[PDB]
Amino acid sequence: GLIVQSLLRLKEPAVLLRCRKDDHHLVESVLESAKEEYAQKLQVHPPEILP
Amino acid sequence: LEVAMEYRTVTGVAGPLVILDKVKGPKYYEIVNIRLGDGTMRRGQVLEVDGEKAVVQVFEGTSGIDNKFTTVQFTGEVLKTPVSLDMLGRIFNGSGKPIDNGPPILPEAYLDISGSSINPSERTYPEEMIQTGISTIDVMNSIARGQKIPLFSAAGLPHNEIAAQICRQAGLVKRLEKDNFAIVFAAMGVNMETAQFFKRDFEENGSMERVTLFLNLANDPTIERIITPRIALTTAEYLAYECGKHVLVILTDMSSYADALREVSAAREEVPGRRGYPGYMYTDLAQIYERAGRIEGRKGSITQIPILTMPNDDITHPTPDLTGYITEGQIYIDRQLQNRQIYPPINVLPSLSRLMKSAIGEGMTRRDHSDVSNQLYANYAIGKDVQAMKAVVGEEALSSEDLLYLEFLDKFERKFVAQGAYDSRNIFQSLDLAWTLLRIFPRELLHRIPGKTLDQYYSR
Amino acid sequence: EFQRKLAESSGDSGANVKRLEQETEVKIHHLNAGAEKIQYDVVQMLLKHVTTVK
Amino acid sequence: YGYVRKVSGPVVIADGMNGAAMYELVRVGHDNLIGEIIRLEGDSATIQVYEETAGLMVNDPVLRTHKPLSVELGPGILGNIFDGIQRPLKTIAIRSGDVYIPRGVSVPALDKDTLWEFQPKKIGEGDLLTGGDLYATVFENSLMQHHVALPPDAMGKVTYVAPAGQYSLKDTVLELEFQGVKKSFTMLQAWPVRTPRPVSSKLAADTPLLTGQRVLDALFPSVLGGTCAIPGAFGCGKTVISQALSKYSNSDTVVYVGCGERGNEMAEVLMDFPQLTMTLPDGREESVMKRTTLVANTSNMPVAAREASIYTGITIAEYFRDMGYNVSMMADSTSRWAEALREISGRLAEMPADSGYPAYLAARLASFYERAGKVKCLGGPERTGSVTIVGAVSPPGGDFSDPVTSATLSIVQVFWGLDKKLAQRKHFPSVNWLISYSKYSTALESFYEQFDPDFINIRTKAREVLQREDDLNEIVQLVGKDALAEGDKITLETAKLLREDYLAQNAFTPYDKFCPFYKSVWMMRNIIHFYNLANQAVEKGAGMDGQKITYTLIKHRLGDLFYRLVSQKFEDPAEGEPALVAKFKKLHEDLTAGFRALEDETR
Repeated sequence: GLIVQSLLRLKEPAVLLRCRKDDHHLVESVLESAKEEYAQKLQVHPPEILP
Repeated sequence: LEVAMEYRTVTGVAGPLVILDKVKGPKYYEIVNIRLGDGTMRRGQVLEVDGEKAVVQVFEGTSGIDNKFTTVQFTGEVLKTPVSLDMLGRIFNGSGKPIDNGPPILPEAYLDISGSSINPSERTYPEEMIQTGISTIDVMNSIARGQKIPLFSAAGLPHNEIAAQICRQAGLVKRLEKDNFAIVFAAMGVNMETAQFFKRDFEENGSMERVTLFLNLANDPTIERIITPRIALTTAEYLAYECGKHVLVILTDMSSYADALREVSAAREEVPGRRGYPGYMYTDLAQIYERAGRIEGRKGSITQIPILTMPNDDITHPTPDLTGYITEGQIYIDRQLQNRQIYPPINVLPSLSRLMKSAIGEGMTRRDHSDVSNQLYANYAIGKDVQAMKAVVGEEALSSEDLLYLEFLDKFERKFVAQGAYDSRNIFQSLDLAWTLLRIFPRELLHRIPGKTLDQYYSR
Repeated sequence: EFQRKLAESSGDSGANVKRLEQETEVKIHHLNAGAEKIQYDVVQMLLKHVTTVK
Repeated sequence: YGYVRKVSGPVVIADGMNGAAMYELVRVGHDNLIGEIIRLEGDSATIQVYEETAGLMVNDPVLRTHKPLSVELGPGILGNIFDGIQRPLKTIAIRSGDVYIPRGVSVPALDKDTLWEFQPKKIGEGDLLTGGDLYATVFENSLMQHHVALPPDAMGKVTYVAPAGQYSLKDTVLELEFQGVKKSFTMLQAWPVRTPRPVSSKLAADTPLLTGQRVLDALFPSVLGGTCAIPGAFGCGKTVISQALSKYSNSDTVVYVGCGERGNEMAEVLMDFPQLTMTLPDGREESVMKRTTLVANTSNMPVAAREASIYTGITIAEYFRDMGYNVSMMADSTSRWAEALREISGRLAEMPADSGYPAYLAARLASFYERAGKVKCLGGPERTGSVTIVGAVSPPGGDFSDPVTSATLSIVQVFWGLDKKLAQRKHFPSVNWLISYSKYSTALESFYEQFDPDFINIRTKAREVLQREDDLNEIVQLVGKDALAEGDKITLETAKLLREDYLAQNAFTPYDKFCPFYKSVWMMRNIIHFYNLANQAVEKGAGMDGQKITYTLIKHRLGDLFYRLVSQKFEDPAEGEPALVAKFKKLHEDLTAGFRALEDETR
């Protein structure tokens, strides 16, 4: 939810991403699932975020 | 549920303004926080916003700002203020940071400063009366609940000392006629010595429970001086209408507030208004004053007593003339009386209150109050004329009545005008003193005094 | 007479100090009792913490 | 690092800054003219030259010093002459034999090589120390004990303290340990010219300045560590009042920071600093150069230096107040300083608010004038100093509604308004007793009470007499003196007596050079007592006589007392306070005998 919200608010083609070193793997699992959610949320081409 | 976006696109630093480059949908007066590269935290207010570019005026100056290493966090809140009942008895900085070595206030509610104006239908005429303590104002130009009276003064006149005296000696007349009273004291651009004077006066006041003291120093940022009247009037509005308390607001040296408005207008790069001061000063001072009134719905009311310094020792200056046009009273501080060393330098002859009749009544104040006010005013004018006559003719040609007027003026200046800085007189006591002054005239001589009222009191 | 009045005033000041201490103790007791509501206020915050969605 | 893009007088644009700090000092060109940033626009920056700018070139290198403007604080600043850029002028003239000041000269503010003795204050190893702790003292000269102190942003444990000895400035003497780091220290410390030195607490002033001039000391008193305002007129004031502060003031040190002024006057006064010693110490004659420091920037100096010099002076004053010494800052500037602000605003293309003055003039003046007060210092032991500010404004001839004047009178508590008419009247003190005012009156109540309780009432009576004279001057000009009564006659006599004996102080004579408070209070008491006795005499008016007849009689019968009231000025203060007090008490007793025998004779 947090990623999706941040992507919606920031609303730019390419971004970076910083998170805690631990849980990065499940962050990776969240990643792309969110990107798809963002692309579906508004009629835009899915962003480059490959963070 | 919304989190701030910390921009780091500082592009261009000019004077007291810092400009951001790419800000996604800024608000106009969204308050904004700036972290220096060294880590110092300085606040600021967002000014005019263009398309994705926002210009920011910051407090505490612009020193230390770097284009690459300064980050700008956008709060997105338009300068809310915490206000609550317990705010009383504490001293606050220009922005509102508690300087009384006390805990930060726990907010009853967050309020927008520059609150929306009262529906004029809800306004009611001024009523009742309030004891300024100083007998001259209490009698000559009285002030009733709901009446906005400024106090014109000049640099070097003890305007601030008189304001502190009013703060100490303020109280409802209705107590004598038979705790809802409150004072929001906002001081704008006061000097360090006067700041210490106010702080000590509050420390040994003995009336802290009913007084809150907004304080904005000269060293404080100019925008803080601008916002100090706003937060002061907001707190007063809460404590008066939302809390049902009569409220007396004192604003000191609003010339500083006008100067700060001039500064911010120049910062906008807008053309200066007529006579140097900004054109919008009329609207600004109207918004500052018009918040004073009596609401029909709420028992509480607001009285506004700005202490406006008159530049060049005259009211011809744009700000004194403008505030006189807006407001409905003019009490004056005579330079000669201070030069003649009368601690209240009140200029009784220039002093006037438009709603004097409403303040004076039978239920509130005594019936003879207005009569003795008029009689003393006329007799004082006659005494000044007779003093001129004594000067020009050598005082031998004067009749007995002329000597009576002369001695009346002398006793008036000796006793009624001069008041102890800590001496407090109830309005009944002030009327008694004026009557004691009046006994020296014969009964027939008091032409202004109505019949059956003269014999009521002249008997003594 | 002034010395008698001053002794009375000192006694009154001491009694006022004691009454203020008692009132402060009562207020502290009320604040401590407020911890019961504070415990639920914490989870209320946590609820409004996670209301962030989408 | 960076290169110039645009040169227009003091304004010099330098593209290629990218990351640069607001007000960071940057050196420009081969000559390395030191300048500060005033306006960022992106990669570009705006730099005031602080020097002559003719002869720059596009693509000339610009280097960042990364540090804001700072003045080297340490032993050896007293009795030295500095430009606004903190340059020892005498050192420049000696090292380079040329009489001129070379363009872009880089000389340290204080000579590192010069030796100075040391004296630690029983400091022990391992002791915790804090900023502003007076750990040691140094005698820069006789009657001047420079107590070196820890920097405000410095604290730790004393691993090493130097033994007392002769040390150069570059030498380290104190080592501190804190948070597992070791910080060495030399005597010289750097402090930004803005951002006033930290203060533990600000205190309400208690003691007057007690200047040599009579009107300044009695009618318009000024407390220690308090603001002042003079219109900076010539002939007196900036020459007279300044001399009184320089040698006759009770302040331990004077920081004279004149800027934007006549060059010849400062040439003369600099020629006067080594001379004009004052024997303030009981056993030694304190040469004023020991207790003064001149920040001199003449009119030919660059415009930015006019802004910088004031802050350098106030920084030096704050430094001295940190040690507890009471120091006075006289500033002949703030008249031309507003002009400098106007110039820099005009070049920067800012929109002026009133009469061409940039709006923040008021804010900057408020900051500078509020940088002074009686302050309890930091660290141990507990000590207290003060800084007194005396800043000039536009000459009295012009309107007092000028924006600089209006801004000053808003914050300043004491205005010693000089009168052009008085100056033309050759009345040397030239202080107007109507426009001038001292808001500090209420504070000095305890001081006056403990000194002389009757002084307050006699001062009020003198003020009332002066006000009455000024008021009825118009009447007597119009109507004429014929209608004047006996009370008016004695009032005018007392007013003339004040204007001649009291408010007038030549200061070019030993009896008038300095007027101690004890002599001033006695003269005022005598004048007021004579006025009271005349009032009582004319009020009695009995025995088929009196009133104006009594006034004429006492004018002729008691003419000797009236004449020697004038000579009371000529009584030499050097004869000693007990003798002068005895003489004045005898004069008062004789005055009481007067109007008493005249009372007995009943006219």
